[PDB]
Amino acid sequence: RVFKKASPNGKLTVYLGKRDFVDHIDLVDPVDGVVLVDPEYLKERRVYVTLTCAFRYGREDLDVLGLTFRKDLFVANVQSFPPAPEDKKPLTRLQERLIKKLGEHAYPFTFEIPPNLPCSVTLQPGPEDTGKACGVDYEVKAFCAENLEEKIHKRNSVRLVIRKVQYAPERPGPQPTAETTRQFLMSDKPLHLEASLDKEIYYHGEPISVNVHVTNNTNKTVKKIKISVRQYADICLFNTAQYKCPVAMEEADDTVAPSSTFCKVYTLTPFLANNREKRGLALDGKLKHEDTNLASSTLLREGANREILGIIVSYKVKVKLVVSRGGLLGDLASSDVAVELPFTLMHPKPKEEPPHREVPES
Amino acid sequence: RVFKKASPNGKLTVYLGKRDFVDHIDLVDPVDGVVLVDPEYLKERRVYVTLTCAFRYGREDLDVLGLTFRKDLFVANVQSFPPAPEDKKPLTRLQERLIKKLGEHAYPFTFEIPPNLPCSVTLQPGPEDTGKACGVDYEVKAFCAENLEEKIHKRNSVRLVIRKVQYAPERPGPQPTAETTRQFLMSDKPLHLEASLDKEIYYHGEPISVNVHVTNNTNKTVKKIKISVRQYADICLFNTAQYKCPVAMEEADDTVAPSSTFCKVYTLTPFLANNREKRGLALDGKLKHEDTNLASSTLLREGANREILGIIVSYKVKVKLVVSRGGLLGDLASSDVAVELPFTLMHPKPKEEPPHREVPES
Amino acid sequence: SFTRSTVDT
Amino acid sequence: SFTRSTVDT
Amino acid sequence: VQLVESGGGLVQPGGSLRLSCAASGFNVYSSSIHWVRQAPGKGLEWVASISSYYGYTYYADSVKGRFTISADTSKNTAYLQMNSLRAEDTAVYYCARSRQFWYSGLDYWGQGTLVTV
Amino acid sequence: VQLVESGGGLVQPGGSLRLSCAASGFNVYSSSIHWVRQAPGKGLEWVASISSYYGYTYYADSVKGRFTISADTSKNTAYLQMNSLRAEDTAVYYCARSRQFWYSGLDYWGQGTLVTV
Amino acid sequence: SDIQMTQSPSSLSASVGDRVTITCRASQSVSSAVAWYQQKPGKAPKLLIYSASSLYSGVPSRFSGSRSGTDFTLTISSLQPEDFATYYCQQYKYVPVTFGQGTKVEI
Amino acid sequence: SDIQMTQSPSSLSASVGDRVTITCRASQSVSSAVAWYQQKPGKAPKLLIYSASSLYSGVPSRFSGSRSGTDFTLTISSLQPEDFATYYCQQYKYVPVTFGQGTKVEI
Repeated sequence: RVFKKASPNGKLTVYLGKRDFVDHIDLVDPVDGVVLVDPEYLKERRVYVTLTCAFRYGREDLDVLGLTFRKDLFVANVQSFPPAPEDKKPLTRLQERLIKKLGEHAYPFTFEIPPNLPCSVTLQPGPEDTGKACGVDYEVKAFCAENLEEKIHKRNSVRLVIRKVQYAPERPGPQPTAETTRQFLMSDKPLHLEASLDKEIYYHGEPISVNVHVTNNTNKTVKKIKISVRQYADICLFNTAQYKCPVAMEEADDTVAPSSTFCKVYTLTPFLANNREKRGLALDGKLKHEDTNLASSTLLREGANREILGIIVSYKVKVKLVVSRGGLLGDLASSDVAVELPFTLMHPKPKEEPPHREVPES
Repeated sequence: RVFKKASPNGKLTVYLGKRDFVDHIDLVDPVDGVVLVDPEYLKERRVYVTLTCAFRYGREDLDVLGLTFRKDLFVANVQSFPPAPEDKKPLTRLQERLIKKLGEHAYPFTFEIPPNLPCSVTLQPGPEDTGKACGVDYEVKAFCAENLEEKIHKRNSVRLVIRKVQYAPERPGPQPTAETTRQFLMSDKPLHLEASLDKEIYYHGEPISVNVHVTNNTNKTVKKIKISVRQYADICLFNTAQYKCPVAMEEADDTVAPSSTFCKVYTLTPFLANNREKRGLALDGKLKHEDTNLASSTLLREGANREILGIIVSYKVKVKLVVSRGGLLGDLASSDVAVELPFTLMHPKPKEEPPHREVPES
Repeated sequence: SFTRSTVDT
Repeated sequence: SFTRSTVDT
Repeated sequence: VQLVESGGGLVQPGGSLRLSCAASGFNVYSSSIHWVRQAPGKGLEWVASISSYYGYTYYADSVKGRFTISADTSKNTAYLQMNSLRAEDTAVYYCARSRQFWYSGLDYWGQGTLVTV
Repeated sequence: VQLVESGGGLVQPGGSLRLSCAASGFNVYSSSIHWVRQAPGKGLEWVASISSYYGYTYYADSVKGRFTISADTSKNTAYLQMNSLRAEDTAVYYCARSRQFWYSGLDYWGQGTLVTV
Repeated sequence: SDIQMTQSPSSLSASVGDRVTITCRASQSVSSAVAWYQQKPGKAPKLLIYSASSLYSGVPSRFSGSRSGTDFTLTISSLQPEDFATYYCQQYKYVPVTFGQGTKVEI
Repeated sequence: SDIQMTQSPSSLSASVGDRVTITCRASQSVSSAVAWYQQKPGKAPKLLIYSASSLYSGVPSRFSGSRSGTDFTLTISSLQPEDFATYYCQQYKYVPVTFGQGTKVEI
């Protein structure tokens, strides 16, 4: 089965074989489709197709709601009705079947998304928002006009929202481990902390288990141990911005006495049910106002990282120890100890079909 | 006039010409004095003098009050009663006349404090504290014993607390200026902030005037402007510690509109009356439980900074702008802008006298 | 306005 | 126990 | 990986009952747990559902207001609270599980707990 | 640099008066401000003091409980609040200033205000 | 909206090795979101097909499903002696999730 | 504790160019913490000496102060015609700060 859409006039129609185009880091899946035309009612003499990755965001200074500004991250276009000699490409398996079914008045088009481009990520809108989805999204548009610069009339065009998604790697990396050794003023005996996760790659909804090991040789007791999962999102619209948002946490009232060790295993599970109120939280790209999970981690093209546009999402686990206060300095010094563990959160590769859209609808 | 002290037994006495020894950074004033002995009442065959810079601090794990742990920073000693042929040094102007007054049974002693040593700084004790003064202090001790390591008796020795202080340099440095340029995600127009003080050097009780200039071309308003004076103290007892304590602050409800400038002059004056509750605040070294002002800045020996022992005190002024929140990210990003200005807080060189201890006593 | 579905036979 | 003062004549 | 339920039994009409379904091998955040009942000799019928990742609960129109479903993630157990049991609420109840990402049918089922009213 | 005070005047015994001393050229944090009074034809007598850096106030034994001294930093002014003025509180009051770091006598004096009871 | 998944025949009889086709019809379009289950008397239903054409893991290859508009069909290439059970047809695109009335296959 | 600073003579007479010595005695030891003031009739007192021997800035060098135990002495080398004023002796080591009764120098 393939998807199709028609203009409000009904004289133009574009077909797509899928909506989610997988990104293999090295190369993205081609975007292919078939356009149905009617030459008798197309005295415009041209039909154009267009692919556009655009950052869309709602203004804060402007009082009017719904209105949003946009910036093009990548734009491509194609001739389809008059067969362009330069745009000759071999037809894909589905495209030639679509041609054979629809007949003479149906023409193909193909794009190739270049690597190092943002994946579809939607920032979570607050309860006061009513406009279109914010963040990075892709859109395929087909229209008819005597020229590129001619004013576009919605009546004579179509548009579909498509996504560029990534799935978990086939082989996990080394087990993430991290440790720190705080040394206090009172004595030359250090406070030692270690942590590690079971594995590098976690799936959405899978519980994250954190191992904590403490060796307290100092004279200060540990009051509390705090574990949290934080979502790091980097935005490169005009200038690099950085924000951190916690998505799950656990505070344990465990204490470590001087000259004693301590070991425990904590469990966490980031999920969206208890994060509904966090405006600006990054979520996986939406085609419409449906519900989607927390944004999956973005895989960078090894050591390229050429300040990728759009949004880059990553996760870490922070283990923090609350240390008692007093003595000479009291409340003035910073006595806490902390360490962070990075990890990856992603979907596994689906067997046959693209992700579905709220399978049982309300 | 000179100061003198006698042992509880009364057979030994040591004279000093002053209590505050100035440090000129390049070389410290010599510590000189005269010991009055009694050979018939002294069959010990020796009389010793000692100079000791010691870090004293009250333990936190130990529940016993008054008891403190002590560490030597620099220790020196001298033979005084049997005139040591190897310890011959020329007599100072005061020392020879003290010899002339006291007669045959009075012997001199002189020390030379090496450079790059801590200045007397006392950490502020809390209301629950009862022990001796904490921090770095100097002490001159004269005792009698057949050997260095023989057990010392409290009744057979004397001890005086002396200080090593520094005064303001003769000429001020360049006027401290600092600026920053924050660029926001929404637009390519920056939020610009500048600040500067009138002069580098300030005295104790002299008001500090801060000049603030803001050029806001962004789309976000500035909610508040916050100015504060913070005391930085570095302790290198075993390992380098670092704490920051605010000693004076001022919050102004000033706002800057987009595409508009702003300028104002704020005034601050650090003082101890409103900082009584801040435990651990660094104060000038005390001889007893008297009252003393905020710790004066320590002048480092140019580019040596070989992790000077004890406590190193420095001050800064922080100018902070509170920027409004909202839009795409809302409460997740850090929108505030800040800049810091360093300055020096010291006494001027006294005309003829050294400090006096709570001149009108209660 | 509605993205419909179809089969390529 | 008391640090007294004097003049050196 | 198994689903086991307990709590069903004979009860008077208008009373109340608790059905608990213990999940092993998978967690409630990664799965959506459903309750399906089958009247004696009749076909299957869906009664309730819950999705812990999104925090949503759904009920059949015939049992809205009477039943209430919750899942406690500390031990991976889902509870169905039945109140005001009518005479026609007798059936054999199965605990079922479907993948949260994404729904592909009820692959794992319970083993049947009976409610007699 | 100069000290000036105002507020003195005729009053009935048991009443109250306000003496304000305006300081210029130095700030109250770096100086300690004292009040010294001189009965007609008699010698000087100290009545009150205040040190804004340490936050201490001192009064003579003859005026304890009656007088109260405060200094407002915003305009470098020191106030002496006199209550229950007895018949012997008549004098010529001088505002005085001494260095906070450190006391070296009263180098700057006021012009003299008269309180007649 | 409620969708009636009319499933026919109500019951059929077939011999070993025969080819059996079961039809299930929806009152409204449900896309390809249809699942098939097999229940033996007294036991929990066992999933066979999802997405109306995708065979569930571990199910023998003789079970196949097809779609044609809103008419979904389950077909068994060669009916083995262990396949004489009851089959239920389910649509999972709209809440409430409605099952078919069920078909019984008997010797 | 309060300290009574007995200051004598209560009043003395001297001629221009004469050498005048003024004595101020404390009831207890006050170290060298003694100050001297000069007051002309109707005007504020002008500071002369602090620490009992240190000349205040701008004061003519003919003024000098000395200490001997608890007996503090103010001496004028050559009494200029403007010096005929009232002098007060102050101890500033203990609160309350007590001034001397004052001496008068007249033609």
